[PDB]
Amino acid sequence: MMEQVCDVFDIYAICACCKVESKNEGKKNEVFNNYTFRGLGNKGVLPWKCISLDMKYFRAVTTYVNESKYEKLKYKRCKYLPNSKKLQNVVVMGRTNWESIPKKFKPLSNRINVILSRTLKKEDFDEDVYIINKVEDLIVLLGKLNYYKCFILGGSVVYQEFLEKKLIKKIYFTRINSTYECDVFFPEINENEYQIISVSDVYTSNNTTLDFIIYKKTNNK
Amino acid sequence: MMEQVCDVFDIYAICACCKVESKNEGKKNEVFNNYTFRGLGNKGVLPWKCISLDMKYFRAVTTYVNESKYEKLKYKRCKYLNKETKKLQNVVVMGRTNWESIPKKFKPLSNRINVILSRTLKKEDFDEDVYIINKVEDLIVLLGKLNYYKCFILGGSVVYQEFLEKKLIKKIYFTRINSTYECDVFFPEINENEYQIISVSDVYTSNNTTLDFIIYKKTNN
Amino acid sequence: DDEEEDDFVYFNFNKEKEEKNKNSIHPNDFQIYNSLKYKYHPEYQYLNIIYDIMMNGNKQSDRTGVGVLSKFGYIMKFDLSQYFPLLTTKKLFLRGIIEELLWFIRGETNGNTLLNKNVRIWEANGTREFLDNRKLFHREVNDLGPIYGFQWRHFGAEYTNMYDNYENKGVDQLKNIINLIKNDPTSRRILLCAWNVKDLDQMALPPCHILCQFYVFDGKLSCIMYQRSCDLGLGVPFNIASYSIFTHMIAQVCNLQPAQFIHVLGNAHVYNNHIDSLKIQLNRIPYPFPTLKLNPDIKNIEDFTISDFTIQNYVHHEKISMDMAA
Amino acid sequence: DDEEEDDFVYFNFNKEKEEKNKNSIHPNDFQIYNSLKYKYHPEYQYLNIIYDIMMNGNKQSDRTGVGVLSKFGYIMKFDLSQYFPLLTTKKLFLRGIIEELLWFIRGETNGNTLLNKNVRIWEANGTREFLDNRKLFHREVNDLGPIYGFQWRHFGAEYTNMYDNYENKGVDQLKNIINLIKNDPTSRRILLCAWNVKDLDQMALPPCHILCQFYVFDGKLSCIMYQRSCDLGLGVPFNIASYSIFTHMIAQVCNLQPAQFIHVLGNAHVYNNHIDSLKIQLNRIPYPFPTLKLNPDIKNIEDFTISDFTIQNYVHHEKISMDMAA
Ligand SMILES: NC(=O)C1=CN([C@@H]2O[C@H](COP(=O)(O)OP(=O)(O)OC[C@H]3O[C@@H](n4cnc5c(N)ncnc54)[C@H](OP(=O)(O)O)[C@@H]3O)[C@@H](O)[C@H]2O)C=CC1
Ligand SMILES: NC(=O)C1=CN([C@@H]2O[C@H](COP(=O)(O)OP(=O)(O)OC[C@H]3O[C@@H](n4cnc5c(N)ncnc54)[C@H](OP(=O)(O)O)[C@@H]3O)[C@@H](O)[C@H]2O)C=CC1
Ligand SMILES: CC1(C)N=C(N)N=C(N)N1OCCCOc1cc(Cl)c(Cl)cc1Cl
Ligand SMILES: CC1(C)N=C(N)N=C(N)N1OCCCOc1cc(Cl)c(Cl)cc1Cl
Ligand SMILES: O=c1ccn([C@H]2C[C@H](O)[C@@H](COP(=O)(O)O)O2)c(=O)[nH]1
Ligand SMILES: O=c1ccn([C@H]2C[C@H](O)[C@@H](COP(=O)(O)O)O2)c(=O)[nH]1
Repeated sequence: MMEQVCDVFDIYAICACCKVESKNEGKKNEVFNNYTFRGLGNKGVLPWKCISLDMKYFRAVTTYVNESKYEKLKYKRCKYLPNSKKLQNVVVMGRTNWESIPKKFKPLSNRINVILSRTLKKEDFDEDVYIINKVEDLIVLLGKLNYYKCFILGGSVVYQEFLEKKLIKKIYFTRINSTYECDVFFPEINENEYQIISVSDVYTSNNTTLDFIIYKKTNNK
Repeated sequence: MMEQVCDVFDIYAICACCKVESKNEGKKNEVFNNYTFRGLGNKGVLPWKCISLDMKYFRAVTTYVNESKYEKLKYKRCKYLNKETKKLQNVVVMGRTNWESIPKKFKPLSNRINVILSRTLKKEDFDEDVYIINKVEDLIVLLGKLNYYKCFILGGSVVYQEFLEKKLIKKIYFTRINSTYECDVFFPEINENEYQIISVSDVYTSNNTTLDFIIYKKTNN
Repeated sequence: DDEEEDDFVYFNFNKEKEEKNKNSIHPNDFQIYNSLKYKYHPEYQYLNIIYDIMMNGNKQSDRTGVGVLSKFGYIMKFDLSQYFPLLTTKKLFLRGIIEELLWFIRGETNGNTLLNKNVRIWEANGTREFLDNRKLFHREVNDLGPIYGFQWRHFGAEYTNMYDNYENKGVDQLKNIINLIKNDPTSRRILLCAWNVKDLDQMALPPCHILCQFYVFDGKLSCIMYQRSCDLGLGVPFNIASYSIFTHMIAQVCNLQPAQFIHVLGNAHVYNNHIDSLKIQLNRIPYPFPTLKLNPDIKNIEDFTISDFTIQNYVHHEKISMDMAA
Repeated sequence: DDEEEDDFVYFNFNKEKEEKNKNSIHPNDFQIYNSLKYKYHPEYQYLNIIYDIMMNGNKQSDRTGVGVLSKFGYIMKFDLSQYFPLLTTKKLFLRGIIEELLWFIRGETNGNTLLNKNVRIWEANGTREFLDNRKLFHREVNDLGPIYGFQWRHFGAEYTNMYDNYENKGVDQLKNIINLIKNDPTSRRILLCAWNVKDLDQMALPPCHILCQFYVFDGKLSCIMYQRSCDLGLGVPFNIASYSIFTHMIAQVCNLQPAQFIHVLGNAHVYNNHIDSLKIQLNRIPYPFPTLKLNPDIKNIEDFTISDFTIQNYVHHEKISMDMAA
């Protein structure tokens, strides 16, 4: 079992975290660390109104594919283990998160949408929009499909388990440099297991600055 | 349609040319062009005393090989020949006069497979580990039998002239020596329709003269 | 078409064999810094210069005796429309540099004005011993001479003492560049210069920020500041912030939006005693930058007060004392 | 590792489209220029800036009425130990700029001295009409005022007329920098400044080469020159040459070897009437650079004469008349 799933099925996580109100019960003078950016959502929605730049990024990363690199990945998956004229990525999201998305954007265009739910039923749905009972079934659905990469879009429960069961190869983390109130957060990334390998330029979008960083799984056991 | 010899066997020319000492016509308003650099030799040896930086570049280029890229060059040569599928080295070709101008201590050229063109001399006339060929067609036959990375034609003028005429040169690694010397042999005038400059290096000073390195590539015409 | 891949190797035939060790630097000294693949955050423009000097700098002595590693000529550019470039790999405070800037604008040369507000940036430069070393024996303590402020508002006026009245004396460069920016925006002569050759010896010390040049296009203002001597470890972080704040001030009073702050470094150096502290800093990963907000009510360069400035969302690593003896 | 390759693509998610590029440039206008794979010749630092301005410059009007395409802030570096950077993509002659440089060193402000050597660089700036336009009604024709030379040898002296004796008046910056380079080489205050704010209006025209700062290491001399306004098509080629020659002269009189000439450009512009000529020049491939030889017996900055300079092996493309109307 030294053939890791995430490296075979290239399972990635992409999120955006803001800063969270100190609850008014913090001490004297503040300290910062990567955990400072952990706010994920508030009452079923995103903590902030709308940050178009992060939207544009998320879309670009989840819908980008390089066909001249697929065969090599095909070659990798089968060995391990016409339909669609265009190759695509698989986006795994939880029901809550699925419900949060608006109407005109579902299912996410140019993407193979998947949903984790123990309650939903495949039928009143599109034959084109898969669904699964548990994380383990996903690996099976991936085994059948022809896809470039698989992106775990949240939410929190989703992130926690996928991180727990260690199915994440990289984390495309957006650091939103502003405070909002949240009720759901992102897990505290362990440094011994994930390390930042890339940091982008800094931008301003909808009255807040933000940057994009990338965490990569550490090969140290 | 089908392959050109210089592409299958990767045959390149490498040379160094200075400005030629013409001495009395109307030099304060002389005209310059690529042909300005064309001096190759004098009395059987180089026009200049010694320009170490060019010797260093020459050695670096003619001895460099990339083993990981060889497995592919091999496939290409075999296929072209319809044949099936020690330390790797480049092949260097030189005319008899050129070979004779090289000091004993440098022959045969280190880490390279040496090949000499001659009709007047035969293998019995050489004590060195060198291949003697009496026809250009024989180089191709030889290249078809050896395991080598790239093939560099080293001059002299008689040799440069026939390889360009037979169109067996894929690229020309040309050093422009920016100074004047007495010469008796010249590099052939390059046709701009057949070859175009694709790269020019930084400018340097070596042994009291400035010089640069340019690369001509065979064209799509 | 990897053809041209080997060509790239050829052009590098005369490269230096770094297998040769220089400036007594240990590989792992910059383990984390060198572990990142893409370092696009703007703070790396500052961090990469420090790394370059540490790895390739020239060992030299200097006026202070501490000695340094130095290089000559660099340029950094910060996009003020996207962030406020306050370094995040160490903690930085701004009250003091903002008061220094307001003091420059008032045209002052009295060091006591800063000391009474607990801003000690110029304290050492105004001591009896420091002035006597500069041979300014007849200069009162903290009377800095015709430095920045005096040149910005009275270039060319004869300096007497810090309490004299210089109203309308000399060239009011600050007033002039504001008028040029408002009325002749495409002028290529919009410069503010502190390097008055005639007055250098009367100054507690010759200026480091020689000049500021401005450029206006499509309602946006950019500024280039040329710094002749740059203490990378301690001075530069504050210099970037001061001039970025100044650019916002000028832009605002001229009804323009700030665009780029361009910093040109002349003698760029790392003091021998800051080396350990900088090795630590370079291995820290930048956080997104904060933003700077100015009270929009201020319409004239002379009306800004300390409460008119606000830095928001400043996320930073812990402070670092650059001094080995610190 | 090819995964970092997809990451590279993500970082470019917000990059500009193609038809967002701001100017009217036809694809084939730079066909040869864009055909080259590796453009490492140092002349490309110059050619690349012109290209950057043509493709991304800002259209703006200017004091001359011709209008330009401009950008703000660039830096070029030339290694004088390896070559003399005299542009080869067009023919340049240096007699006049060298006479100009000797005229500056002598501290002269008399335009007739240059006209008498048939050097017309300053002719237009000294006519009756030009001076009256600057409101210099009481200035004799060709009396340029306190320009470069005057500032280099007498900064701060009161200017009267071009024939006056200014011995021992003002600050002799030139002698001062030579002394600092010889006796305090690690000083970070070795600067020569021409921008005397108080004398600007008395000059036939304000200076473009604002200052020069020197750097000395291991017996080698480097020089940074800050140019506030740069005419890329006509002025810059000669400016690079002038300061490269000046660096060689200063180095020689101080028993040092020249190292780098670093050119900082503030408002860099390409005049609208030079666009056609530059499109042509950019498609020409540079030749290896010439070398500059100075008579070795000259040991003092003031002893050079025109015959002490020789440019050797200058290979170049045909002369170009930058002006569209020319
Ligand atoms: N900042 C960011 O980048 C993102 C923020 N968010 C925010 O977070 C919020 C949602 O967060 P959170 O409450 O954590 O929930 P999620 O949205 O992650 O997931 C909830 C759903 O996951 C399903 N689920 C959970 N575990 C499993 C499992 N093991 N197998 C199968 N299905 C499973 C549930 O199905 P059911 O109950 O039917 O059984 C449930 O409806 C929103 O406010 C959203 O806007 C969301 C994505 C990204
Ligand atoms: N500047 C530079 O980069 C270089 C300069 N040189 C200079 O050029 C000079 C040599 O020039 P050059 O006189 O033209 O001679 P070459 O070095 O080109 O030798 C030509 C001779 O080599 C043999 N030869 C050539 N073609 C063939 C063929 N097709 N079949 C069989 N034999 C062949 C013959 O040898 P034989 O008569 O025995 O039969 C012929 O006489 C020297 O001065 C040398 O220093 C040389 C290389 C590079
Ligand atoms: C947070 C967001 C986008 N950004 C990053 N980097 N990472 C994510 N996992 N993203 O969200 C995916 C799930 C929510 O998608 C949407 C939610 C809303 Cl509310 C709207 Cl309007 C449109 C969309 Cl597509
Ligand atoms: C000119 C030289 C080297 N440089 C380039 N770029 N291209 C060449 N084809 N070169 O010559 C190769 C054949 C001659 O080699 C030598 C000739 C002499 Cl005379 C001496 Cl002393 C030593 C040597 Cl190795
Ligand atoms: O705003 C400032 C003022 C000073 N310095 C540094 C540069 C030098 O290390 C020292 C001044 O010394 P000299 O360059 O004048 O010798 O202070 C800065 O970096 N920024
Ligand atoms: O040595 C020189 C002198 C002048 N100029 C150019 C720059 C401007 O195009 C014009 C001077 O005009 P103003 O910048 O002063 O407006 O001359 C140069 O490039 N180099």
